Amino acid sequence: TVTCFVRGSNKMIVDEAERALHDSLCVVRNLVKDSRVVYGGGAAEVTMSLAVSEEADKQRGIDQYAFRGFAQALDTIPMTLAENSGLDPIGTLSTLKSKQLKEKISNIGVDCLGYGSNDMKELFVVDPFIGKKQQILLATQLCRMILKIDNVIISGKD
Amino acid sequence: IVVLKEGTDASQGKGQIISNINACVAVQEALKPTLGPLGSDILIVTSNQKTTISNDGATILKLLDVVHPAAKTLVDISRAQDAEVGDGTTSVTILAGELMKEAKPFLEEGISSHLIMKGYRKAVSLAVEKINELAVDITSEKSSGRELLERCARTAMSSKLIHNNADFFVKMCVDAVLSLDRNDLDDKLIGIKKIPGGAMEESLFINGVAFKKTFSYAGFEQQPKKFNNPKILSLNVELELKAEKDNAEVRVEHVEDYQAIVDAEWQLIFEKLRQVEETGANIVLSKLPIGDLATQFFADRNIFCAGRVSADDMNRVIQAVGGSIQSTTSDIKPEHLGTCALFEEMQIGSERYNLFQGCPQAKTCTLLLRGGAEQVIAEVERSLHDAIMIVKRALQNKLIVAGGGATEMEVSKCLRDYSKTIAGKQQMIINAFAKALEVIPRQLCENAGFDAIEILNKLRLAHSKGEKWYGVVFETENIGDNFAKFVWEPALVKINALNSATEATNLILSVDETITNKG
Amino acid sequence: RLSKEARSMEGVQAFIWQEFASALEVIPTTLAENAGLNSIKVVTELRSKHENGELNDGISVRRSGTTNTYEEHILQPVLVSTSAITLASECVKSILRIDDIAFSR
Repeated sequence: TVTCFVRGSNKMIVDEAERALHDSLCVVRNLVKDSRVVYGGGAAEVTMSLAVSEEADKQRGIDQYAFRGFAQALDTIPMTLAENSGLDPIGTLSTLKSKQLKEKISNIGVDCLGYGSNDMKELFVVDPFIGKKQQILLATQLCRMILKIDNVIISGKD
Repeated sequence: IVVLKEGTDASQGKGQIISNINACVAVQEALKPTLGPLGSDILIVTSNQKTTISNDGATILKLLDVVHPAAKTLVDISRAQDAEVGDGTTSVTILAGELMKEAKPFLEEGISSHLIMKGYRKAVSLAVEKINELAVDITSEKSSGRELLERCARTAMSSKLIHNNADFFVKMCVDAVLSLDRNDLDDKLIGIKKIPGGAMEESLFINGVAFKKTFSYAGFEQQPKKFNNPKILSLNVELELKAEKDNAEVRVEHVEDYQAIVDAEWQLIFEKLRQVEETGANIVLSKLPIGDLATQFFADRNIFCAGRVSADDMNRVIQAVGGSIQSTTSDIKPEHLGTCALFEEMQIGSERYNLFQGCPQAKTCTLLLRGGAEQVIAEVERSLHDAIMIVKRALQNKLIVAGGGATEMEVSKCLRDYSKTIAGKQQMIINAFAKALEVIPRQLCENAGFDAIEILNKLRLAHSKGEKWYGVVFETENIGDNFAKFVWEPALVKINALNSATEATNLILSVDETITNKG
Repeated sequence: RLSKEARSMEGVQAFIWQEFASALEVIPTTLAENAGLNSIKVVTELRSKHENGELNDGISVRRSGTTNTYEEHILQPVLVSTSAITLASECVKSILRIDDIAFSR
């Protein structure tokens, strides 16, 4: 066992620095459990969208509308990051796409933290691959559970 | 000035029957998405503040608590469906309600409901006779003991998230039914414990009983968790040092008396605590917490103990090792003790789980399930419940009929021809009954996303061509034979469904007036 | 074809030029609806045949399904479709260019 000693100039400062360190401990736990890593900010949702959009035409069916909307739903995350960073969500998203198409498929993310370029590699922004897989899984799982509910009956409090 | 009802609402006439029809449609409309293995699930919030989501019509109608009398009759007949059979509570209400919808235009034409109810009784009497003709006796015929149980469980597990791992899950599902006496099979005797975390294919089957290991008290790194033939002792009272509730008032003026009353509180507890060792039992189980003093004294003598065990799990321990629960530590008799073949505490799922294994006297078992999320495992458990009921009824009932739309069409097919010989109002009533039988295969296609217009019409074609076994394929959308696809239901389900649905329909159609007294 | 050509662009050129292609799908949708055919089903069948095959595959009300419209003698001259998108783009322009309506006598 170990004890992390945390201090701060105010209550909320102590709780913030304590939970921020705990968030880093959860990242280190995933990095040791799984050595496979990807650069997750703004990079993953675009690469996932570009691959599904190309394979949507080959499926030829109901899945074509489901895969096209799936790629557009993935684009919500990087556009949301661009809206929180003060950038054009439409302009930044396509800028990340053209850099990952005309040149090569790689991880190039949103400018939220800031740098001379949008590359997530030299910027050292990394997310666990097992963390990105469980994120896109449980999200799709509950989406099927919400659509699994065709009737809602709610009673009162007796 | 005078009033007849004294303010007690009573309404009659044909409008009261129409009000009973609208109630049957409201109950049917709620159960329509819940029909079929691929059917949608309903969200129900009880006044107890417990949110539940299930597709089983029994649990659905029990948690709704519909006060409407004509709608409550559909709930009471569904509980009878859960009693006589136990499966198909969703289809019995939908089919009974569809008889109310088809009888609605007859009420507007001026046709009495008694001739309508008499027409159904003659239609069901002919329907049950056709089911006996569709009943196929099969045991060893063109099937082995292993292939009969496996191939039927694969179909119930098909079109699910377990489809790829189904090969491993059928083995644990077949072994779970064979772990019990084939003369009496109870779904309550098969235990299922959900383990959060881990891979779905690594799930294990336990011959004995397991529980949550709720013991929260310190003293770890002792009390070895692996025993060969442990002596299991069921306990009631509380062995903790500092007790839970009561106390006493003792006034002493001396320092040696201060330590004496503390040792007195220890000696009174250690008395009954040492009597546990005098029994010589390795496992100590109690529905009440086992404190730090007790688990420490058990650690020196290498006795394992777990406190605050659920009462539902302790009852299965009695059914496992054949033990008995004793209240005190004094009078404990040797026959109340029990022993398993192996005992181990598993860390599976990043959580400690005690399990009994290899109990020859066990009338119950436990099947562990693993997966990436607790909600996914719950869907695996419910998809397993549907698979267990098919494997269970396969051994208990050797008379089967082809399901998944097969039998539903053949019953509706012949009654349309039988109505040609009968003339008068009974002809349109039997035709309405056969038309009311079309809602079952319809909703199966609508709940699974299939087109109800094309598939049903194509099903009415090939089935009319002289082959009676054509059902609806739930995997790849098309018409096909479910006898080859192995969608099977016993004949007692189809007979009791037509008997119970028409019975509840005949009770509602016979109600002219609803008198409700206030108070 | 235009949706694949929009993937090679950057910035704004990516987003809106996808919506223009989706607005072209209303013509085959209304043809399938007015003929009683399934909207989603027929469009996916034609989008299926246009990846391998070519323009010859389309909706035919005579066959009540998707078949070759060149062998069925259904022929639309190019100027009709050329003057269609052209006048449609000028109409939508003249609309969006109107930011207000004021009474002036």
